[PDB]
Parts: sequence; C-alpha cells; structure tokens
Amino acid sequence: GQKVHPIGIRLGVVKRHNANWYANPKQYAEYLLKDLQVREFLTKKLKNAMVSNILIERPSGAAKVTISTARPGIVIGKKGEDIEKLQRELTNIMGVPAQVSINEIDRPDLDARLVAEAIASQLEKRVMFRRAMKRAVQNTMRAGAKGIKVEVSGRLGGAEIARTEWYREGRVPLHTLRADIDYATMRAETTYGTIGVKVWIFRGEILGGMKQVMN
Amino acid sequence: PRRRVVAAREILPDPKFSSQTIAKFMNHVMQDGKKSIAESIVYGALERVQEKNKVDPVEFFETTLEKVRPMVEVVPMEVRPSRRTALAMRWLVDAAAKRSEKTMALRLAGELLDAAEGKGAAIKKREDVHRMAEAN
Amino acid sequence: AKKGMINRELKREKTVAKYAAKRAELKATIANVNASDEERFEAMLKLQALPRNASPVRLRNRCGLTGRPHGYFRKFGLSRNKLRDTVMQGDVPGVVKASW
Amino acid sequence: TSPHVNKDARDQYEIRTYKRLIDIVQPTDKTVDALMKLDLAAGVDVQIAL
RNA sequence: GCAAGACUAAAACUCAAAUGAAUUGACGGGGGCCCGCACAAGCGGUGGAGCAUGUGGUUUAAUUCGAUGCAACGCGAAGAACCUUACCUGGCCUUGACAUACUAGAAACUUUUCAGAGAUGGAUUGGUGCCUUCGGGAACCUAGAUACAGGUGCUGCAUGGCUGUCGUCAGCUCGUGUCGUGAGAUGUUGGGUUAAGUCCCGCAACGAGCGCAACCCUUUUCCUUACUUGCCAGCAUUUCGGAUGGGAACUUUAAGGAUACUGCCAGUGACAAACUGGAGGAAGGCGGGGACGACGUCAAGUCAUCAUGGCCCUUACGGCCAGGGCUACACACGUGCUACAAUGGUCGGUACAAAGGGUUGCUACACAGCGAUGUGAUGCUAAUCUCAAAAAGCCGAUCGUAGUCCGGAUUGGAGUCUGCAACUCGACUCCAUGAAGUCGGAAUCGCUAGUAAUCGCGGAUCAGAAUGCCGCGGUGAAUACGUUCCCG
Repeated sequence: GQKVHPIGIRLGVVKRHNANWYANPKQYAEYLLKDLQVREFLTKKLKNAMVSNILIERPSGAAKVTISTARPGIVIGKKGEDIEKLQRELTNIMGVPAQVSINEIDRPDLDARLVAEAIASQLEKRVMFRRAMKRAVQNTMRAGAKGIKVEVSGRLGGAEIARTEWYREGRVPLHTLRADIDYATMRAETTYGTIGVKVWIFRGEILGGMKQVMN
Repeated sequence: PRRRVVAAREILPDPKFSSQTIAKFMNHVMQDGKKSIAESIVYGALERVQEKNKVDPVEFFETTLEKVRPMVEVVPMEVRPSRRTALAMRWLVDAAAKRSEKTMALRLAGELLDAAEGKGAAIKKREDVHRMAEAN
Repeated sequence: AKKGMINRELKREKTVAKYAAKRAELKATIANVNASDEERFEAMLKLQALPRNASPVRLRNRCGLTGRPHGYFRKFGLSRNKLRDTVMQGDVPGVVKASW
Repeated sequence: TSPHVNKDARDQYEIRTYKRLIDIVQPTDKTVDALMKLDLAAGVDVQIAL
C-alpha cells in the first residue's frame, strides 16, 4: 500500500519545521506564498551548489534564510559578492530586508537530498542504475549511516515497460516515530521520460523527545 | 464469538424499588433513550395496580411475570432462564399497546391486572405458544 | 489551469481594484437617506452602468501555485493538491497531522 | 489525498495558536528599557500595552 | 482371414526440436487447520410513499469531461444565476491574454463622451514622471520581424508523483555451517498460548533484520507552577446582579510531572509460556479512542491539480465577448431527508451542554413590521463583547383514533435579502391550498457500550445558495447458547 511521508509524520515528534514564523490569518496566506516563491527561486538558482535545506524565518518585519550547503564557496563567492546579490533578489521577492546565512554540511553522504541528486545526475548520464544505487548505498554506509534504502522507478535503462527497483543495507525502521529518518525525492529527466528516485537514510533513534530536540 | 466468551452485562436496580426486574422491564419499554417517559409509564402502572389492590408492586409484578413466563418459545425449541424473562416482558409489552385505555400507563396497568387473573392477551399469546409446542 | 484562465482572473482582479472607490461611493450615495430620491436613482443607474468585471462576485479563488478552482482553503491560498505536498514536507509552519 | 476520486482517503491537519499573558506591576525605570532591548525570537509574536 | 481386419513394411516432404527425472513459484469447480458483526442472538433501517442528490437511458444546439462489481453512483465538486466553464449559438483577434531573443518610438497613465449585447472601435482632457559617468539608461506602453508562444486536444497500456484494494491480512528476508553432481534445501519445523512469526517447551542447525508491540496525540485519578479577560469557600458592602472592596481556597485554563508493573494475596498450567479469582486503587491484565499500512496483487485510478516521452492543431483543436446549457424527462438504479402518529400534535410556564466562528466581520439595546427584515446605536482584533434561542427534558391544559388539531408534497397570491442581474435557475417570510402516506413483497444493510437509537449545536467551501461532508455535546438500550450453515 501507500506509505506516509517520513518527515510529515514526524513533524511534531522529533523533527522541526522548515518555516518558523508567526502570522495572523490575514497575513498567513501572503507569507506562505512569498516563502514558496523564495524556495522555488533558490532551488532553481543553486542547482550546482549542493543545497539541501532551506530554513525561512521572519523575526520581526524582516527575513532570515538559512541555506545548508556542501559547497559554501560557490554560494558565497570569491569576496562574498554573491551573498549580497542573494539578499537583493530575496528582498525583492519578499517585502522585508532579508539576511542570508550559510550552514556548511560536513557530511554530504548522510544528507538524503544530496544522495538523491547524485543518483539522479548519474542516471541522466546513462550510468547503469544498479551500479549507481550500489555505489550510493556503499558510500552512505561507509560514511557512518545506520541504514539506507534507495528506490528508482520508471523506464529503467530505456525499457518500454516501467518498473521499480530498490536496494537497502542496514536498518530503516520507518514505523518508529523517534527514529531519525531523512527522506528525499528527486526526478531525473531522460530522453525516454522521467525516472523517480527516493532515498531514506537512518541515523539512529532520538531519545529525549522534542523537548530534548529543543523546540 | 468463535473463541472469546463474553460476560453478560450487569444493569443497576431501579432507584425506587431496587428491583432489577423492574429496571429491565423499564429498559424493554423504553424507546430511543427516553428513560424518563419509560419511568413515567412503568411507575404509573405500578401505582395504578397498587391503588386497585393493596399489594406490594414488586410482588405483584414478579408473580404476574412468572405466570406469563414461558418454559418454551413459539416449531418448538428450548430456552434458557434469561430468554424466559426476556420473552415474558416482550409479550407483555405489546398487549398493553393494543389495549384501549387513554394513557400507556393505564393501558399497561390494565394489562397486568388482566393477565394476573388469566384473562389477558399475553396469556392468550402464551397459550398459542404452548398449543404450538405440543405439535412436536 | 490553462494560462488564459489565469490571465482572465488577473484581469478581473485588476478591474475590481481599479473600480473600488467609485463603486463604494455609489453604494454609499444609494444608501444615503438625506440624498433625494432622484439622486439615489441616478446613483443606482451609475452603479448599474459600471463594467461587469468591476463587481467582486465574479472573482473565483484559485490556487496560488497551479490555478486550480476547487478546494481552495482561504487560510493557505493553495488548493488541496499543493497543500498536501507542501504541508507533508515541512514548509507550512505550525501545521501537523491531527489526532484526537 | 488522492488526485481524482477517493472521498474517504483524506489527511486531517491541525494548527494551534498558543497565548500567554504576563503582567508587570511597579516597573523600575530599567524594566522598560530591558524589555525593549530584549531580542525578538522567530515564531513568537509579542505585544506590549502600557 | 467369411468379414472386421491382423502380420511384414518404406519413401518423398517438414521442424530444431521432441523427450526423462528432479527444483522454485503460481494455479486448482484437491485436502486439513483458524479468524473476522461472517453466520447465529438482538435493536434499528433499506426495497413501498413524497421530496433531496448522484448515475444509466432518452432528449437536445449543447445537455462539458472524468469515476463503472466488491474497491463507480451526496464520487473529482470544501458549494454551476453571470463568473466558475472546460459545452452550444452567434459576434470578434491573429508573434497573439502570457515568455525570451531583435529594431524603433513613447512616462506609465488620466477626465469626459459616442456607437455597440458586449468584446471592441472613435473622439476628448489633464499629467509627462526616476537615476546618472547626466551624449542614455531603469519601469510601463505602442509599432514591426521570426524563432515561437498557446492547447482542460490524444495516449494512465510509454511515465514521475499521488491514491484505492486485498487488509491492520501476518507474514517477508540475511550470515556461517551441513545435505545434494546440480537448480536448491535446512533454519520459519511440531505441542501449548496470544490481536500478533506474541511468548514458552520440542527441534543439523545456531543466530539476526524488517513486519507485531512500544515510542506520538486525546480521555480517566492525583501533584507542582501560573491567578487574568477566567473562579467565589471565608470577610465586608450591597442597587441582591462576583455588582464592589476583596480572596488564591474550589471549578477551570495549560505546561511540566506521578501512577499499573501480574505489583500483593488464593489456585492452576508443566516442572513453562500462559490461565482463573480476590484486596487496595480513579483505573487490573491491551482501561477507551486516534495516527501509524511490511514483502506484494490488480497494464486498478488519475496526461482535467501538477510535471513529463511520444503523437496531433497553428487566421485554429489557440485567445476575447453576449445569450443559452451543465437544472431537460415516457423511464430504471444507488445514497439520503421527512412521515405514516397518542412513548404523539398544539398551546402556556420552566431547566441543563460541548465544540467552533467573528474587523470589507459578529452584534447588546431601542424603534417599525404578523414575519423574513429595516433604521439608529453599543461592545468586541475577543477566557473581556458577540453568534446564542440549545433541543429532546419537567409541570399544566386540550385533542380521544379520525386520513384526524397526523403528514407537509403541490399550487394561487403577496413580500425580504444577497447580488450589475434571481425568466430559464437562489434562499427565506406571510396568507391560502392540504397530495401520497395508516409501517412497506422477494430480498437486503449497520451496529457488541457511552455503542445502536434519538435530540439539538458548529465549521470548511462561500456575495447568496446543504437533507451532503467534517466535527460537538444531551438522553441513553437489547442480545451474544455457539461454529453446522453463508461470505472473505
């Protein structure tokens, strides 16, 4: 059957929201639309910067966007010129001055989004899908993860009939709500259509609850 | 229930006479949660029979219910003690409705008074039951 | 939704915004007791002579992302299909799965 | 949750709005200045009435 | 050889296989075992009537397109008068309502008009703005040019994503050793028990992982912190209204904690897993409910949320407009609402909730009206003001089994409100009218406790438009001997 979203089911348990602001019912819709526009613009602009998480906050009449990236140099620039630009377009998209903060990811192989993007980029270059999945799983397991599951769906290898394949090493306890599961979905566009990639990474259970997550 | 055997529900005695028979009769009379109306009907019937004949309502009701109580049902089968009381109350309910007094309490009091001396429609129903029973 | 429908809604919204003040003034004059019956009748005719798109009953709420005209949820400004996807990945602050 | 037709297949979501009230009496001169100097945490709305 | 036929016995031509044994899975109108509101035992419905709503069919210029056994049919649609709208009739535009790339001119805009059903077209005003290296560049408009835009057009049987279903069914996998020439097998195997591959004994195997359970939310008892907009036990004043001074006790509000573990006592199982009973306790063996859906099945559903390979149209299958249609009506079906009455109808008096909504909004109060409602006015951005009347319930009177003082369909007349506009085609109010219906064939559905039944209240969508959907509380049952039979 169908499976619940691993982050959605944990959003109030051991996971934080990617948006952290307050708004009254009148401003809520406008704020949400501008936040979604910001996310779309950032995702389009920073494809090659290995960007995983975007966190949007509205402290008081201002905006603060924290970008988690594995290549802070490309995001920042040679003298920090590009952060000034990013602030300029983000202030244009929103209606308040925006500050851009950078968060370096020191373990790119434990981030589900980056692994999915790597697999999708490899599939877009006609790399064998079994080899790509095995390489990704091996690298993630070597980086210290407790388990990883990778699934690819579509016209695999150009075949006319679409089918789903998946590969897993370790433990992925999806039914446990206190397990730290990172989940990502990414599509690869090939000349024969679209191949979907899903990645689950398990990093151990989280004890102490949301109170210890420090919400 | 295939494997599990379920215990029978225990009901509280009625607040007035502390009689589970009266409480269960009231439950049979009651429709769609109108226990107040059921209580009015039953207590009115008991008061009516008490003023007609100075006899304890609990004793009169139990004696009449024993009289109407069937040892077998309706195609004959056998029944257990609980089904005996259930069917007795069931048959006692209808005849009061088909009676012709102005209120249900008066109708039920009249039906009980007529069944106690044997000239009751519930008694006729029991007669149909057993004259059906000797068939097998 | 088709791109023409989205542009149609944009045009209607712009017309409603443009004619907002005159319409309010006309309705106030209509509902003004101190004004003469002739003035109220002239105001009624003037209000009936406005373009149809000036009226706000012809605006239809559409999803801010796809333009879908069913299942709107005014609070988020998104149709149900986009609302589910955006909520379940954590982009809507404060919204969680409800159990009770 | 379904794109086309499953009326009994739905997701139920909720959002809660929590409210706190604080009263300060006999404020020292430093009180108002310190409260204004206090930083604004994201996700919390603060309203002050004198 | 009487015959039927028997015996001996080829070739042309044609194919790259035909076979035997064993292995894994799948299937069987093969077997065995168990569970489940599956059947039994009960309570209340549907199929009968009127109306609401969806579908089939028919009709139509159009009655837009999808969903089709269970698992389509109050489904997409959480709300079609215009809009929505995707359909029809007619009127219009063509690099286009929208993007990038090129060449020039213009602040953008703004006031009055006329023709027109409108789309559109023609006149008519005022403004002529911003930054500078100021020799032009930022915005927005206009004109020309072609690559293109556009497509709710087709393919869900080319796809991603998402969802239904079996089904909350209980299974699904891995390592080292052994056995076999081999594909493979073992482990998961039997006896008890459990919601459970849940656990214990047995067992060339020993061990693991995912499934199960728990972690998450809500409810029941108690404690700590907190004392307003919420509360009022004691004191005092009272206009007898927490109204006032006042109090921090109680209710409540809402964060954090405690508690249940077979813990104790009495027997059993087996010498176990387990099972039975009792005290204490708010609660006793999983206390109740929600969320959470394993490996997999159905070329299941969705190209009309969206994205996307391929195919197709390009003065039209694209775009703009007014009117019409999606609301038709000899019929059939599904899901509902209201009744057929006395455990009731009406009238008068009088009690007790929870949850949720409110600033282009909810409205105290007064006046006007029989009423829908209108006018003035007050508080509220809300534990502060408001929607708001809970209803069934209790007391009294009347009606006395009648198609009725039951029922409220249909129709005539007169109005209110939203909206540019209620003819097609809105909701509500008043007067008049007063249909079928007297408990529903074969058959068929839901439900095991605060449940069924019955009574009212709120919200999403939304200008207006719920008998649908999603929630909330009030009153509050009957019956389960058991697994033959029916279904999975």
